[PDB]
Amino acid sequence: PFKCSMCDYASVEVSKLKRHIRSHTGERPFQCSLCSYASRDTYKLKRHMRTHSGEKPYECYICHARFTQSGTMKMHILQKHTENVAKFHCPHCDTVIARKSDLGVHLRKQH
DNA sequence: CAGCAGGGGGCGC
DNA sequence: CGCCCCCTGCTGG
Ligand SMILES: [Zn+2]
Ligand SMILES: [Zn+2]
Ligand SMILES: [Zn+2]
Ligand SMILES: [Zn+2]
Repeated sequence: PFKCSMCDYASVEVSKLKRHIRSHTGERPFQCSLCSYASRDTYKLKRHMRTHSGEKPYECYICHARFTQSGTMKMHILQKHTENVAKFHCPHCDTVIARKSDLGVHLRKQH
């Protein structure tokens, strides 16, 4: 396949090789028409443009909610509409938390 | 919890 | 190749 002479990243595609170079060169973006924000991937600039519009194409099929991202919509389904969900214990504490996002910020200021 | 973006991979065109 | 989605930290109410 293809290789990266910087971080030893491999990918079978040429476009995904240039996408990895955006993370090393820094800026290869376009610009935003309303806040001058600049994102490398063309898709992320499209979801940034979704911030300034009431476009929420992701709907919760249960409570008919609306979200700007599928993953954000996915979390709402996971923590608010499912009961028997596997929570996570702390490797150095005796508390139990739901999300890894909470686990990441927990170890930041607790450990 | 939600909102947000950064780093990928899947998959059709 | 190009569009969308995935999981991932991160932040504030
Ligand atoms: Zn690299
Ligand atoms: Zn903007
Ligand atoms: Zn819901
Ligand atoms: Zn802990």
